[PDB]
Amino acid sequence: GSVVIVGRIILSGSGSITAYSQQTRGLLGCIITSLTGRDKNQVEGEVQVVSTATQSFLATCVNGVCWTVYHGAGSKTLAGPKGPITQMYTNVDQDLVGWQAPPGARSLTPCTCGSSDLYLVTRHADVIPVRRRGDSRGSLLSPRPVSYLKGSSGGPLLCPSGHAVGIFRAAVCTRGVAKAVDFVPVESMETTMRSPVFTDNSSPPAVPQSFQVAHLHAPTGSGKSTKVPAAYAAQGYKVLVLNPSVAATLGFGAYMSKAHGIDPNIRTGVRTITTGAPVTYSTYGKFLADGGCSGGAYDIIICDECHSTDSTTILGIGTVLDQAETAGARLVVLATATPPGSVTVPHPNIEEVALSNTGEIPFYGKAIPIEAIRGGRHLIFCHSKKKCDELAAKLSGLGINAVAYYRGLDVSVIPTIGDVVVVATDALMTGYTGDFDSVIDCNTCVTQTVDFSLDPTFTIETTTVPQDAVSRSQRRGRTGRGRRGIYRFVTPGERPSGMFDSSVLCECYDAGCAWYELTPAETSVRLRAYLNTPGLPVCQDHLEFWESVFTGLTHIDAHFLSQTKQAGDNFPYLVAYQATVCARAQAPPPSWDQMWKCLIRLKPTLHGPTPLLYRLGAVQNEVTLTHPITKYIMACMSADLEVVT
Amino acid sequence: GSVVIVGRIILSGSGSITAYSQQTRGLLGCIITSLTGRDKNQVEGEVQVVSTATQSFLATCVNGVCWTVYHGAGSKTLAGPKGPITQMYTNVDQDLVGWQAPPGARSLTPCTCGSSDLYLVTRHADVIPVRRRGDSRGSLLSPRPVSYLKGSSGGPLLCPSGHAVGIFRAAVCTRGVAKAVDFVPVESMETTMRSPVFTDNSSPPAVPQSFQVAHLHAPTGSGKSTKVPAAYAAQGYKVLVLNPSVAATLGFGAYMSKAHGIDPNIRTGVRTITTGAPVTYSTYGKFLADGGCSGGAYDIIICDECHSTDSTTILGIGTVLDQAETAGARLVVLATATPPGSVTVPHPNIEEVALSNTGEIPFYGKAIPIEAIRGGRHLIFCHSKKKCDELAAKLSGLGINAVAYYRGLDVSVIPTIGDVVVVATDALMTGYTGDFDSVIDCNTCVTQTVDFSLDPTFTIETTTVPQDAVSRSQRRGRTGRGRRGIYRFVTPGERPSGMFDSSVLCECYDAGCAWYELTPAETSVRLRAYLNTPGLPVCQDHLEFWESVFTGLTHIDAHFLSQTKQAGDNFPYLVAYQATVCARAQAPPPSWDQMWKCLIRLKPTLHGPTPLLYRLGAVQNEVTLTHPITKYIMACMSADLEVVT
RNA sequence: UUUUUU
Ligand SMILES: Nc1ncnc2c1ncn2[C@@H]1O[C@H](COP(=O)(O)OP(=O)(O)O)[C@@H](O)[C@H]1O
Ligand code: BEF
Ligand SMILES: [Mg+2]
Ligand SMILES: [Zn+2]
Ligand SMILES: [Zn+2]
Repeated sequence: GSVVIVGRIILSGSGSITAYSQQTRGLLGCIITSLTGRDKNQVEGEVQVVSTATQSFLATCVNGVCWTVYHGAGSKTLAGPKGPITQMYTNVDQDLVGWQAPPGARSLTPCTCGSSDLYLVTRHADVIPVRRRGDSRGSLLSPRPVSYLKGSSGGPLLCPSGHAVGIFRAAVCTRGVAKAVDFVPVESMETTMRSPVFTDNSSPPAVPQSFQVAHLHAPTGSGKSTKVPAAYAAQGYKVLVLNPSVAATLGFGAYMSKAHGIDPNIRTGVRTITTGAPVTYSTYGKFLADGGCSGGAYDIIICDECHSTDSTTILGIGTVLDQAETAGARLVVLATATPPGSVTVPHPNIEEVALSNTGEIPFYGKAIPIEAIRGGRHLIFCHSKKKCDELAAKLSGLGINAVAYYRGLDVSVIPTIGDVVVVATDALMTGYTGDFDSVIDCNTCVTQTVDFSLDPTFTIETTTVPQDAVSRSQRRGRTGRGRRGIYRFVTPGERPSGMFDSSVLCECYDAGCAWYELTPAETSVRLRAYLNTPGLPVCQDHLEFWESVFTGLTHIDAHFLSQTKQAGDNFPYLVAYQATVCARAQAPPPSWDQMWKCLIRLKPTLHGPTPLLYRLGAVQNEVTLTHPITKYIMACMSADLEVVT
Repeated sequence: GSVVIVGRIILSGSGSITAYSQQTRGLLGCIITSLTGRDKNQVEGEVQVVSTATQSFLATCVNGVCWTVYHGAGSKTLAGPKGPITQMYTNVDQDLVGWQAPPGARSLTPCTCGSSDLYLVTRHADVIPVRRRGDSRGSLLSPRPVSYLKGSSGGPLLCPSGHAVGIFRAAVCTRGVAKAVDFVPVESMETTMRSPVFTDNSSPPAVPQSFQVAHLHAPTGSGKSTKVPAAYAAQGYKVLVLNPSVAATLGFGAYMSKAHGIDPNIRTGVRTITTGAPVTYSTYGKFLADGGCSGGAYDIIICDECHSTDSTTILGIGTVLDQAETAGARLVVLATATPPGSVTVPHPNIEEVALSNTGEIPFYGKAIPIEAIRGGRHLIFCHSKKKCDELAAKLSGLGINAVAYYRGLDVSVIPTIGDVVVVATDALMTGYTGDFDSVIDCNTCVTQTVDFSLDPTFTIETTTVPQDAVSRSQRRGRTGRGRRGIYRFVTPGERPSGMFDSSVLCECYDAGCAWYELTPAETSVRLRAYLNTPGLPVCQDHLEFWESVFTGLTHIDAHFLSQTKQAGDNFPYLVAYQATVCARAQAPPPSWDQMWKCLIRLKPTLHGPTPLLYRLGAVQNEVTLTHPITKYIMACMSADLEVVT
């Protein structure tokens, strides 16, 4: 899926700025060149209209480099003369990427005039007056529905003389009405050309004189969470180590005792073991449960797997980065083998073979030859538990030894030895360590996005989407470790890594409130520290908004919170709170799906419309918007919300 | 391009009904096949997954024919072995189309057990139990969000013994949750197959002995509006000719005397020329103002340009159909060059030439050579009346004699003789003969759609979209009327013809209340006559719903309504009604856009949040949802809304 | 941000 110039925006060269569009492709060579990656059309102008199979937006030439946004182009190559063109610059932290300017492409000159009267060119060749307010912010003179600004990410903010000031990346909205714009300044583009092409950090950082936050990018199985602590501790240092997976944390004492002769502390909600050693191993959950950091117990805190975008790890890291320095630590280390922007490379131990339609076993529109999985140990990733269950059952029906694994199931279901086909969701990763002769990958994930739907408030929706770079790589990575593997896939398609959704923030607050006695205010301090930190995965900054929502969720029914927590489903807080409001109102929940099971005893007692606070799934019952919490959350919706265009 | 088979759903041969999906084609194969209309892939199965360049849906083979929905496929060919296969059946009325099944495909057997326990097969191969409730309806046992049934159109509904009972076409919803499904019953396929493949309504209908509604289909500029009523008159009959356009209805006045030695009565708002001649011309608008049909006045009512789907035409045609027989008519003729299901075929008087990127005048991403309009008579369509102003001013600054026309301006602005470039909206799309050497066409237009967004009620949105087949053929047909002509265009395609949005039904009620003194109940009678008549454009049946809404909008401010009517913008009733509710609450309108100009003089005394009733544009002001009318409409949203998925 | 009753 290469990026393809499909047209251009003609700018005036003198006088008042005017623009008009010329379209050079009509889906013709578009979706086609989208693949070939060879663009036989000549590049004129300085503002390009670009498009992928799915998305269209803009790109701006400055200092002989074609620039656009990461959120829009990912790491995708640019189509041109000598086929696909690799990106020369890729800066997730700033939401900015750039290819080298193709034949005949002229650039704009960076604004030196320091003006505050700016103009935004959109993909409709509109020239929109913007009043600069910040270094990266400008107010609109005529507020517009956000929809008008869409497909315009990547377009230039010009000064009156027509010099590039920045590129458009996001709109600040009030109830979906764009009133300001966020942009990437040209100084960021300059800083990006001037950064060392390669920055090595494959090496355990020296313990700084004063407190440092440091990065550690090294491939899996390099001693990142084993050797590296065994060196630090060797130098008489106190090591805390935080990992996302209980299974992984536990399995450390036994290996550290082996290949490193230490008996470290292991902390989990399942098993605490205090051996009184310098090195400790704890999950993010457990670290959060223990209140975070405490009086100078550690000099080094490694955040293993710092790239995972689950609410638990995000919140854990944020607590570190905010506290470590005050807890008397000298070094914090953000460790990962797959930083943001990371891309899928071939791997030596792993042969990759696309599935076809020939096979005895239907699998996501393709098929799996039985000989490929009869005999051996194999791992098949499905996007849902129901799918795991269905395929495991079908395989058993064929006399193939097969088990389903997903959250709610105990690891024991997985045989550690002998022929097996394990059919699993991504939950495999947090609760099991072993590897397999091959991996078969459906290439899809289930994710959650927030929609600020105003009906009445917001909506959290679950959708099946193509996988991202982190997903392919960790799934493929369950084979070919210390031996030969095979990786079979349904699609070669991949997706940009490094970003997560606002709903994950929402999840962090929910968890702070449900599981850690964290105030929204406290959770903010910790997320703030995470967001303030370069190198990490990125999310729109909606802290104030989410903080404001959870703040007004007062006096929850403790019994309800207990039931939602135990049941273990998403948003136990928000689910329990909506349950509380309902019961107190003597009204029914949004529906009688299992999400609302904590209310089943009261079923005969509850009648009339639901006092709906927000949408966490299907709403079957009638609704009333008159509850004060509803109105409270409605008032929260009026805050500035930056959304990407 | 064509519709492409990109996969199939495989059904179980015995036992419980189960399904899985095979995907036979990626996206690249899809588009390439879509344009050559050449598909070599073996076709297997009774259920195909098909795709255009936009949507994807299903098609089911029955009795040797591969069937799907008109709302998905339009009248598109199906990519095949030798090349595109043209549809064999196109039944817009039943939302049903069919191609002769390619070799290899097999048919489902129709259900004759009359079982009322059914199973819907979705595009993701889920098998959803459904209880037959009517001939073409079934309730879902487990209601689901609409988005879940998306892309499942054309999929079969099967009885327990695996037969075909129908094909899915729409979801029947309550506040976004599908509780029932509408399908096209297998007996409509039989009925369709037992009427002929070719038909011709190209000759003027015989006056029948007893009352009849007939159709007249014949190419643009062939004599439908002139010769035909002249011939019927020449035979002793009294003819009423109803036309949507004021400019055409005025044209007929002077043209008919020299051309057919008839000087016809004329009725419009501006001119009510009476002659006593046996042919009366009238706009649908003046006809509605006059109160519709007057006893004994006419033998033949010609509803001219009945492809027109503006609200005045729908309501005027609906009025003829409900009234004509009782008023002593012998014959109602529905006349058009572009009936539902038709596509643009070559016109013997018209050469068609694609515009290119090369030329002096940028025109919608392409360009116009000034040499193509410098001499002669030319009509250029732009989507907006603003773009009309801009272009016509651009042209007038190049030595061209250009005039911009749209409604609001008088018909006199257009010179009848000598070189000219008229730059028009679709005020000049239909009916008009302005002796034009060439037509130049942006290929886009402006439409409104209703979204049932429950924030808090409904939303009417304006968007500019690619033109449909009626538009392309009608605009093009403004040239080459009695001679050779040139058609220049920006884009080659067209969307299917003969469908209109539910917002149009909303406009009819609005017009009924605003202009024609109709209660919402009276309006329903007329709209129902229209919806019950075969061969006319089709729409979702939201008649009960809209009527319920307008029935609750009482005690409007007659002053505001008088101003919104006079200003001539859309939804004068809805706008004035919202203005009424705001004024009485001393609250501001949703915004201060020109839509709300009737309230401008009151600005200094209006404060607080808008009691929002519905969304008719951007809402900038804070809103409150407590107003009784808002709740009345919210309760209206709870009725069954059939929506196509 | 396209028609018609003003
Ligand atoms: N006002 C007019 N001025 C000049 N020629 C006209 C006028 N009206 C009709 N004609 C001629 O009469 C023919 C029939 O026109 P019309 O009845 O409007 O065709 P249709 O109704 O099939 O589109 C046209 O081909 C055109 O040449
Ligand atoms: F078909 Be004609 F242009 F009315
Ligand atoms: Mg006509
Ligand atoms: Zn400048
Ligand atoms: Zn049957």
